[PDB]
Amino acid sequence: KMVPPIPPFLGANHHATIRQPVAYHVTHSKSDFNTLTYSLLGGYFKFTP
Amino acid sequence: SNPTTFSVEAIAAYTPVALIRLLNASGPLQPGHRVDIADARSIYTVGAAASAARARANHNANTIRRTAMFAETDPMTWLRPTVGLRRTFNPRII
Amino acid sequence: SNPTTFSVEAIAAYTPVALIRLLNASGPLQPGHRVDIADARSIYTVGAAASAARARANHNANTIRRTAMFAETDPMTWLRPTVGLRRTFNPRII
Amino acid sequence: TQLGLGRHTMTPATIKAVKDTFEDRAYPTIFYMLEAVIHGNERNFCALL
Repeated sequence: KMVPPIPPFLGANHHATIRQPVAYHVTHSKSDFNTLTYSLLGGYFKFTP
Repeated sequence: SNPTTFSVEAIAAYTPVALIRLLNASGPLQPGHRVDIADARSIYTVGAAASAARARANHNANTIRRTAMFAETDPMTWLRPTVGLRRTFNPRII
Repeated sequence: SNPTTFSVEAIAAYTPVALIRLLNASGPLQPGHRVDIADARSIYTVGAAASAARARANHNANTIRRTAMFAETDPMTWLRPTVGLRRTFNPRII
Repeated sequence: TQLGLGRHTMTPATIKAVKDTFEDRAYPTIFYMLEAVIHGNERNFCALL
């Protein structure tokens, strides 16, 4: 109930692409259903230089 | 059915009680006689439930046999998973 | 079909399995005997599918044969384009 | 009010219906009898669907 069970044969959190803060964003934001989708897309932008 | 013989209430009365839709209680009573009674009450309902379950008797040419309702063994389960009915249909078979 | 003799489950069992709408499985078993078993499972499945494809048998007097589905050759295609039926109609021929 | 900012709220239709059925005084006793007899058994409920 407090830790998301993701098995180590399917990639762990600190090595995967989508991590815990995006999940915490999607489960604890109550704004709308359109601006939530656009905010989630605003999440998915690389931080490469 | 004989000899006890009929429930007139009285006290005994006779535990089956194989009548259908009896308006015998009201009916006359009229009223019950001068006996102490304790059961009376229990043996009446035990007989009444039997005289509805046995009063079913027919209507089974209209069923549509009862089933497992939920999911349970069904002692094989190794080549066919089990699912029961939700009894929402009309059992009449015509 | 004969002589093998009839699937009594057991694990032999007999590979087709040429029955229709069987209330044989559930049904009594009750349960399976003292054997080794693993398969069973596959031999039952390939037999059951074949005993439904054969259990079609009729209903092809109601077809309305299957068609080209999608757009594909149709070994000329040099005097006529090819377009298949998207099956949303009711095939019954009556 | 402070706790319930973005959390789930009930539509006014079900609020009106539920308030009417707690404020109904002509509620039949058949419902009380059936609720007292089947008494929260899944086998008893699903046999009387």
